[PDB]
Amino acid sequence: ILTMLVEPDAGKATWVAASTYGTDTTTGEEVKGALKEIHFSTYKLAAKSFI
Amino acid sequence: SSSVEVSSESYETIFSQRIIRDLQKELVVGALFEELPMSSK
Repeated sequence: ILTMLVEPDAGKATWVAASTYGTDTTTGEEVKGALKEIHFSTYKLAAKSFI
Repeated sequence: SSSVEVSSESYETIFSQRIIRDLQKELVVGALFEELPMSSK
């Protein structure tokens, strides 16, 4: 197998308000993502001939 | 609210002095023609 990592999709960054400004919420929502994987493997083709 | 620790009462807002017109009506008729510089009624 050959597994590669596919980067995860975009997640929005929150629009904080004015009350939030000056508080821990000012920093806004966390944007969090997990890499995903795609896997490649092999099959077989074979043939025989016989003189 | 611009209210963290210390405050200013709207002194800050940049009152600005730039003016503008909404692509206002083109005038096309008034000037097209020519004038007969008349002297009376």
